[PDB]
Amino acid sequence: KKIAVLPGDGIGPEVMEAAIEVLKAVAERFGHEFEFEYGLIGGAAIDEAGTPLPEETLDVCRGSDAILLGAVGGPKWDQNPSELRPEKGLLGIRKGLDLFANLRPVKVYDSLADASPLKKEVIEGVDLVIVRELTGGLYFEEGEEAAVDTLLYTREEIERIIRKAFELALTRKKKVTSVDKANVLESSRLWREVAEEVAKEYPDVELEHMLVDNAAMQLIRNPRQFDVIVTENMFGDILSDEASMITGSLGMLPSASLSTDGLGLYEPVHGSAPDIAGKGIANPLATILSAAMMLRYSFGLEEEAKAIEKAVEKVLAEGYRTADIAKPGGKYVSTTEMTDEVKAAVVDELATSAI
Amino acid sequence: KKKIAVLPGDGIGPEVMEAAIEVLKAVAERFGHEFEFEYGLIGGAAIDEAGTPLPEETLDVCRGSDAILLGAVGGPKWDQNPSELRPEKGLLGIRKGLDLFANLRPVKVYDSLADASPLKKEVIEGVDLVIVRELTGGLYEEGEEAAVDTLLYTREEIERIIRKAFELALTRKKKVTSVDKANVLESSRLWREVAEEVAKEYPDVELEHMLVDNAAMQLIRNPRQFDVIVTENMFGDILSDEASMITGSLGMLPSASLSTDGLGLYEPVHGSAPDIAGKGIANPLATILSAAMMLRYSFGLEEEAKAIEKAVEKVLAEGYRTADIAKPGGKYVSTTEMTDEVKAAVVDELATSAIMT
Repeated sequence: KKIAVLPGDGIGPEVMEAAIEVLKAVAERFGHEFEFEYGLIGGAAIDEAGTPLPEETLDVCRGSDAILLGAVGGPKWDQNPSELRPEKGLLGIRKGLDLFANLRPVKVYDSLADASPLKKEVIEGVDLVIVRELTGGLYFEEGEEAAVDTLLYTREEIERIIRKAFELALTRKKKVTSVDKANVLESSRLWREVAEEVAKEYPDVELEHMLVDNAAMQLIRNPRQFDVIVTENMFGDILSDEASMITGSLGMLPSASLSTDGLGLYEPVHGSAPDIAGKGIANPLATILSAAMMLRYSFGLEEEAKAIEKAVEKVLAEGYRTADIAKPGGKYVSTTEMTDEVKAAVVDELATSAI
Repeated sequence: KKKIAVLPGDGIGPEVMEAAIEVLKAVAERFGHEFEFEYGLIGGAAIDEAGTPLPEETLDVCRGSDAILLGAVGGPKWDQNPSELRPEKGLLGIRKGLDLFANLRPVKVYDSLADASPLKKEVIEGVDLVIVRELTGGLYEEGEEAAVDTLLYTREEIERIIRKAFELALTRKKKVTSVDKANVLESSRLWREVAEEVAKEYPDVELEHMLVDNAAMQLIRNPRQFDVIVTENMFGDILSDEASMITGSLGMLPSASLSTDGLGLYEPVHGSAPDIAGKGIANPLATILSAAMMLRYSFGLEEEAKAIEKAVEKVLAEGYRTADIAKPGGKYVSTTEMTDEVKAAVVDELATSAIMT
């Protein structure tokens, strides 16, 4: 099984090395090994060569069973962008790879039910996933006296995504919140109809319709009501970023993006935090937890996945924190500390231990 | 002698309306002036009592007035049998009707209630912010194979909305957060351009640009940062609704909407709440606080506004709470026991001596 690793820049290279370290450990214990191929992306791909996303690399992803991405973006490329070169990169990966589904899981750790800006009374039990359409809806001269944007969805597109939403619900709490603005948007009338059409092929799953703005109130008022939420390209952008606050440190969260044909790209939701890069103290868990995702959805290796979720779970229950999830004043570990500890947790949950 | 269009509607609309009305009726007496109140049918009560969800007759009356107060619309009766041609949403029929462009949803948390919200007290205690929302532009056959929505913005629409935003920031904390998607949206590339260009006209107001996805985060991680938020139709709808939670309950929240010429419609953000209609448990403060902004914006009467606002602030500081702002097991009051208590706080705040003076 061949894997596409792309650290990028900032702490990208750091949290990537961290992820791969945890990864390697689990596979050597489990029988199989992996071939790793390395590629530039964004700032590193703008420097050492031409485009934010080189052809030279795009194909290495294409010839590989999964992709691990770190981060991109920086000050260096904030002034002197050209608005065609600064970071993403990512779009280009998305469109270049026919990735249609975005999967952002949010399960709050008991360990951590006090990190959020929200009250522990509300965040304690939440474990939900936002499933986001990536191909349709919006997107894909100073002085103009007017501007236009076209929101275009196809019935294929919607159907393709809502199905993933039900597939996932089946492995979870068998409930799908479908979020549309169907009291105003042509595309949303379509969405909700596509929705009820599929509801029928999974009679054992609850489908509810939620208006996009309600959704936003309920994500802070009562995220425990949610299992799976499926939504259109823009909304998903907004709701992901909102739901992300439920847990508090973007440093926890992982994301997967999946292709029409089942190719995967896995990455941490957190940006590049370029200040902190080089001082070995970025929280490696998200990228780590991401490789767990990869394990699950790219290769069906469920146990090798649970192995990490189970590990990470404990290390935090021990009360290990990195900078970001540390209480104020609380003691915190470095990246390799965190890393090495997560390793330790897996070996100990893979034992003999008679006597 | 200044005319007011009054639009109760359904659910608890009339309930809360009648509340807000009394408070208003009082202040005027204490203050000399008096108000004429023409009553109108709207929503379900217009579908029932005369055919159309928004009779032209009423529309005409809103036109011949100086300000509009609306309660709420919606209910099971027309949740089924909608037609999507009359589901008690002539609320839009009013937006376009009198060319409302500016929606204002203020959010300032009473310390009484820093623990009434889903968000931690630490985070929500300072906040006092307005989301200003563009109402005219932007967004807006089973079996079909595809769908399209056009998002249309004209430079005028935007100039106008970014203006009332700065105009407001001046009377507040001189900050404006312009919220767009300038990295993917065409309408937003234009949006920014207009705000940069208007900001030059106000060098004593801070301009910041913020992407919407961020904004959604920032509203819950650090809502204190915000003074004025100005944004587009859809974004503004989502962000409004997200930030509503920061106070906690909707029963606490007023909204105004303005026209080009400056006609005003003040309504509570909270919905029909059909389940508790007639049962005098509804929180009338929002609707009241709305009639307050009405005094401010539609009639320049700043003291009469401050009169209501602080009167309300008191009744909270005291310990009064209705069903929705009560922590559980704590005691709450009825609509009228809420209304009356507020009426009292206007008279004693119109006390004018300190064993002295």
